[PDB]
Amino acid sequence: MIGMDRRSGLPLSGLAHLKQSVEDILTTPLGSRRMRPEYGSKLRRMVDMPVSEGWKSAVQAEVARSLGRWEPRIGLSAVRVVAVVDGRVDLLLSGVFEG
Amino acid sequence: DPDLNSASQLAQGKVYWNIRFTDVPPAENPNFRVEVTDQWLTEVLD
Repeated sequence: MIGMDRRSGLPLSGLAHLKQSVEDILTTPLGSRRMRPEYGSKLRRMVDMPVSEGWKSAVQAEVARSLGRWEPRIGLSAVRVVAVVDGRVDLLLSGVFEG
Repeated sequence: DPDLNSASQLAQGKVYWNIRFTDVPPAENPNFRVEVTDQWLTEVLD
């Protein structure tokens, strides 16, 4: 599939089109799109929730949900919480490459 | 008492016993020291 780049308008198909779709999904909220209230992620609503073992069960679900809905060309490998520094939660998201 | 029970003290009838003990002191100041440690902050990883 051939799409356009977000900045600079360039037609890129494989590498950055798969990256500009996933990295947008993690920070786009629900209801921000016009007439599409189910596109986006609950990750903007996961801010200031307490970091529990049931919270990681939700983020690994919402990564698998919001990318499983609207990005079928990405196979998710692992969403591991690797560091809690100063309230900042480091979640490693290693994704496979297709095409 | 191995010291005060001498040969001459026992020859007068004096015989000594030591009863050392500790009483139970009333806990007039129970101190609590609360500390927010980040030691278990690395426990949220899985």
